[PDB]
Amino acid sequence: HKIPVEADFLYAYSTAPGYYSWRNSKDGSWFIQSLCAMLKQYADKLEFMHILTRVNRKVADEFESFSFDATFHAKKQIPCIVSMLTKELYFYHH
Amino acid sequence: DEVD
Amino acid sequence: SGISLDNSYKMDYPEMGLCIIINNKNFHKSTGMTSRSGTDVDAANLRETFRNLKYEVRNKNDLTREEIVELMRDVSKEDHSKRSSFVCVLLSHGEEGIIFGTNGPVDLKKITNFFRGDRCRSLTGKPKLFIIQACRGTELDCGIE
Ligand code: NA
Ligand code: NA
Ligand code: NA
Ligand code: NA
Ligand code: NA
Ligand code: NA
Ligand code: NA
Ligand code: NA
Ligand code: NA
Ligand code: NA
Ligand code: NA
Repeated sequence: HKIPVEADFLYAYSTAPGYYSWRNSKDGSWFIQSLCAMLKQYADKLEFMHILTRVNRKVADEFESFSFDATFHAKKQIPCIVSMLTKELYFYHH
Repeated sequence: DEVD
Repeated sequence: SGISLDNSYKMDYPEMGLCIIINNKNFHKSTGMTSRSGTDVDAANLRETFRNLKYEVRNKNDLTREEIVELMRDVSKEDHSKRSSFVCVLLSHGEEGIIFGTNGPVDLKKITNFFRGDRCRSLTGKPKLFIIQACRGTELDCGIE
């Protein structure tokens, strides 16, 4: 049997197709902040797609842009999990 | 908040 | 032995694998791209987080498009036989399908193609994770209460 050359990739994008992605100059980016927090809390507990779903929720719920420019103010973000994986991924074993 |  | 299931990736190789972090903060003036204030906080957070997951983290700062491509090529030509997985984190400006080197853009497909199942045989069948903090265009999500 062969496997597809594109199989077993996972693309954890910070934002949906076509959209800006937000970075705070003091705190870091919304997505990376949230990704690291969820990996620290759940990497010994949850499968990777479920960790990334918690990241989606955290970015969606806990962040909103603040800008003096009305065009860029009060904006929201959703990340975008793109999986060509063929198995569940746990960072722990045994 | 800045954009990338 | 008893009944066996094959639903999860083998993650008990001797090494978890590499975590390559490309942290592009300062861009060549002629590109017109702004400095990505705050990205060092991200790069430090990622280094610590993947360290505690037992990845071999390599942090790279302010790489040109040529340096990004050569780094990816070289990493894809290492022997990953003893590694469970591969992780690459890209922190930069971007557009849909594109990440910026400090002097201009790189197609994301060019980067990930090095790790195709037919081009990196010691990662065939192993998870290859690309974590991308970059814009994918210029739309803004207005949200809804
Ligand atoms: Na994601
Ligand atoms: Na992104
Ligand atoms: Na973000
Ligand atoms: Na996510
Ligand atoms: Na949001
Ligand atoms: Na998956
Ligand atoms: Na960043
Ligand atoms: Na493949
Ligand atoms: Na491969
Ligand atoms: Na593969
Ligand atoms: Na937005």
